[PDB]
Amino acid sequence: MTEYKLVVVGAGGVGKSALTIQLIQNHFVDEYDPTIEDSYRKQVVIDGETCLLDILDTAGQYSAMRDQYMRTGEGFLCVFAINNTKSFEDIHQYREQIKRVKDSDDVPMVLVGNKCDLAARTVESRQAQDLARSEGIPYIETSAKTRQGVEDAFYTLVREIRQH
Ligand SMILES: Nc1nc2c(ncn2[C@@H]2O[C@H](COP(=O)(O)OP(=O)(O)NP(=O)(O)O)[C@@H](O)[C@H]2O)c(=O)[nH]1
Ligand SMILES: [Mg+2]
Ligand SMILES: [Mg+2]
Repeated sequence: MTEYKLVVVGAGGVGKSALTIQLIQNHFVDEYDPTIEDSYRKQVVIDGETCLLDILDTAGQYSAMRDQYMRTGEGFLCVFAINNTKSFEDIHQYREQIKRVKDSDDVPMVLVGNKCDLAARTVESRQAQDLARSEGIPYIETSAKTRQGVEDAFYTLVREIRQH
């Protein structure tokens, strides 16, 4: 079957793992558990097509160790947290590193604003929007906790790969 090589990147603690675990294991981790590098492979049906999601869950903490997984990566979830301004700034750097490593500014990518269940927001949707719009990528807000937007985000990425 068709495989889609997805890579989840972003600053430490933004909820990259929680997002992936919600998608694959239908629950919210709700705990401290930093990632080194984890891989999930799940057979799904998206828009009637059987496919294998091969998802790489990466470290927000291993910078030269990033090139290799960006090289093979097919599409990228670029995650920040809407209560964490710094993480939104960092996500600029992730995108630039992906573009550089892959020698392309045409790599399938979704900008993800996670933790949208939290009231104490510090990153307005509008600024994330403008940034996404500027870069030619979709913007989707998620809550790994309530599952809001989680399938939207991952499936949109898959469709962005099919549309490439
Ligand atoms: N309220 C809320 N908390 C979330 C959400 N996603 C993750 N968290 C919480 O935020 C923390 C970080 O989650 P985690 O998934 O480990 O982040 P990460 O980006 O994978 N971290 P790392 O880069 O170190 O692997 C945990 O306490 C987790 O339960 C979310 O959507 N909402
Ligand atoms: Mg993690
Ligand atoms: Mg559930």
